[PDB]
Amino acid sequence: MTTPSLSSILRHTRPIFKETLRAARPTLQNALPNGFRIASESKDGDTCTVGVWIDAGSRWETEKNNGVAHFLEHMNFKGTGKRSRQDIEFGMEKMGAHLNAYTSREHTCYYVKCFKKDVPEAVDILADILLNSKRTEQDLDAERQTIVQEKEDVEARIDEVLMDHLHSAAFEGSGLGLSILGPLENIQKSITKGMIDDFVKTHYTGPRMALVGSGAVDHGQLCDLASKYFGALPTGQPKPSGFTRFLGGDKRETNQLNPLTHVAVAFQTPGISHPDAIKIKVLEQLLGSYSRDKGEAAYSCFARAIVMDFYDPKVGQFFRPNKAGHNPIHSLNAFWAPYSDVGLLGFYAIAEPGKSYGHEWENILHYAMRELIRVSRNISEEEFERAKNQLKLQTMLQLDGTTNIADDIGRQVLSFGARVPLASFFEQLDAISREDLIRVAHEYFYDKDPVVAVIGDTDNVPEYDALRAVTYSVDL
Amino acid sequence: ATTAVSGELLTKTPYTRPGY
Amino acid sequence: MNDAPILAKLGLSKVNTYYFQRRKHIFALPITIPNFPLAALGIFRSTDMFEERTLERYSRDEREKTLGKAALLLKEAKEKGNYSELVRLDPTDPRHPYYFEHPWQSALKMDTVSLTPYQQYLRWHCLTYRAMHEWDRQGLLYDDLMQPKALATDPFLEEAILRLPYNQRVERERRLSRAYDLALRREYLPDEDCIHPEDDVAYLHPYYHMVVDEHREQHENPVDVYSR
Amino acid sequence: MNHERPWVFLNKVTGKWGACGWQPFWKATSQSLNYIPDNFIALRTNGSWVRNLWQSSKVLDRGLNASGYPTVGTTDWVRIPLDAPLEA
Amino acid sequence: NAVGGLATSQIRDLVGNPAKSGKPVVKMPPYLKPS
Repeated sequence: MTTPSLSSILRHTRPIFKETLRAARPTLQNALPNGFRIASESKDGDTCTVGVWIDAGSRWETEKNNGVAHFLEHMNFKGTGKRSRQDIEFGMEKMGAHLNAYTSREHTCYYVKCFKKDVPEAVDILADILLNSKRTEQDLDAERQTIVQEKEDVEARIDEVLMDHLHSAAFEGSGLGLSILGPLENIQKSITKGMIDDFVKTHYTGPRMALVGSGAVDHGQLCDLASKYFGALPTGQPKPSGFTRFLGGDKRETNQLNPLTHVAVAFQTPGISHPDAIKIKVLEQLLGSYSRDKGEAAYSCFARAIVMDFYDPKVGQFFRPNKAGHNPIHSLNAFWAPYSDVGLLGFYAIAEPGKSYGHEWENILHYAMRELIRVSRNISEEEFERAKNQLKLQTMLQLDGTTNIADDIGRQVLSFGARVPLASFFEQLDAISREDLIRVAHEYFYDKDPVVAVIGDTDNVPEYDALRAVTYSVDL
Repeated sequence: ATTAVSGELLTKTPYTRPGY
Repeated sequence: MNDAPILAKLGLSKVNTYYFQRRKHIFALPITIPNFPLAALGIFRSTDMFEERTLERYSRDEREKTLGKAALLLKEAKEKGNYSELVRLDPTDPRHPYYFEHPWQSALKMDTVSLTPYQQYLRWHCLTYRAMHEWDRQGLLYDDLMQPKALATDPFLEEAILRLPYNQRVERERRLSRAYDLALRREYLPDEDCIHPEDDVAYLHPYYHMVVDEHREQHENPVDVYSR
Repeated sequence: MNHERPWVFLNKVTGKWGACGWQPFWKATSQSLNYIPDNFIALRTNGSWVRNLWQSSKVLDRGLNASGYPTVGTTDWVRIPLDAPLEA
Repeated sequence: NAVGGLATSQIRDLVGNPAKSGKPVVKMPPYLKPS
């Protein structure tokens, strides 16, 4: 390597962050006397996304009907009293559109992307499937095998299996810690028409449903259609308000034949509607993310602390140098999963298992927990500013396209009761204090019980007890 | 639990675990 | 025994070889310590009739039995042409020449008319002594407790484990881990999950015996007297 | 300091409303001559919430169907924000 | 039934649903049948 490196001698120019704030049309919202909500954000264009967001996921199941939400999702597409499955598909095809159904732990949505001239027909089909769909036993028995195949397919996604493990470990004894699809024995035998009908009756109520429109749409037309179709929904009982206890612990799946090891460590945080929501988001952006293509170019104190020990020569006075052959980290990502009651804030690390009985994962978790303690004690102003700017950009990056905007509108309407204007959100983001952020970090990280999920060669990943002993330091 | 020569599994004879 | 009819037609005994066990020597040599001095000689012996008795495999009678069963298999293969199949039988198949059965796998359905009073005592002893140890309540087979050691390892045993099919190896390991978890609390499986004596199959003894024979092969056909 | 902007409680079954907010307070001592306190109840605002409350009083007392607003725990009270005037 | 001259549904049933090949079946030794 005879070529010199002038970057070590030169004076480099630092780019600075300067945000762009385009004023979007305000999100209008109305509510029928039934309580069904109607939210709409209009923008110049030729295509619009129209959907229904429902506030009933798999969070409300007691292991006797686990997966009934997904069964219901599959059953809504099998025909209604008026139309058949062939008729619904024909209507969608004539409109040249696709009807997408998505089911999560605390939200479901059925949405259609169409032209502005197909809005009434799309809303008609949505109401038809949601309200008037007949769910007979025969069809229920004809979808069991397709759902079994879907279960077997989703069991093969390592990231999804890892997050399911994390939730099963964290929330045991409540539906929030159950898998979306449910046990195989439940898919094949237990779930029944009675369970599906009970779920629909209990959770598809007026005040827990919203009709969302994004793009070239008319709010008045949407309101008229919503009154026409969704005005008869019952004002059923309120959303259940129970206590979901967080259980620190570990869920470790051993598979020594896997090429990569996935380790997620999470801590309990308050819900999404807590005033600490923005501070937790800023913390998530403070920990940052790292990908292997960056090498040593990690922009956060966290990822960097975990990466530079595989480039450090580790020369000591009385010991031989111990430098890693290569950097084994595939990726590091900070995540926050919130829910109306609770939350999981943590990191997700993917790296090679390494030599058996090595020290790679010991070092990774050592430095990860040290950085958590450090941010609990002190945070620098420059990194605070970096985190806030990155939160601004990340919040803006999620609003690409009418479908994404509609998804954001629906989720915020179901969670906070109304969409928070971006400016308003940003107004609350420049009022955060470094001391407040430090207090939030110390409240939930220091000397707390974490939940760990591991998939891969658990021969090298430290066990829970050790991990519980590194959330605090003797010096403090 | 092993098969017979014909390959079919026979029924296990009645058995009461010996007492103390 | 499930093998008995075959043994019936080869002129052998339908009774387990667990009976007929006898002491032929006074001194047990080579003397092995850490026995106490007199015990180190082996004049007085204490046995519970559940020893391995591996060194009794070096006999002409056992080889004759094995080759008789193998000749039956080869004759069937010649008649039918399914050689492959007949040489790939699971060693738990009664037609496999190295088929082995624990004494309790047939103690409940034994003939018991040809048995000496001592052999009837042996049968009752086999059943009750199996009951005493309570490895049937741990959801475990006897051959699961044949495990190698870090030092002074039983060489044959290790090979006997590597010859097991992958699924049977994994099931053995899973049973051992479940028994470990149970033993943490000294807990047993539900009474309906107790292992019936006829279900306590000797799935590793055939592999053990095959390995022993294969290891002795080269000794009896030496390249030279002073050869490794 | 950064707390919630003032809101309006409204009880449904009783049909009775009322403003509310977070009042900071500190131990009394000498004041400062060169300082007129800023907006502390509604931080970082031009104090329009008073105008919104005054305008919305007629709407609320007349009877408002607030089924589209979040509740407060398991009680019969719902929160109406005073960011913008209430017309419904 | 025909969307722009195409019997799409029919085509779907003939094209859109390939068979899925699952894990090979392991023959169970008779001594492992007990649960």
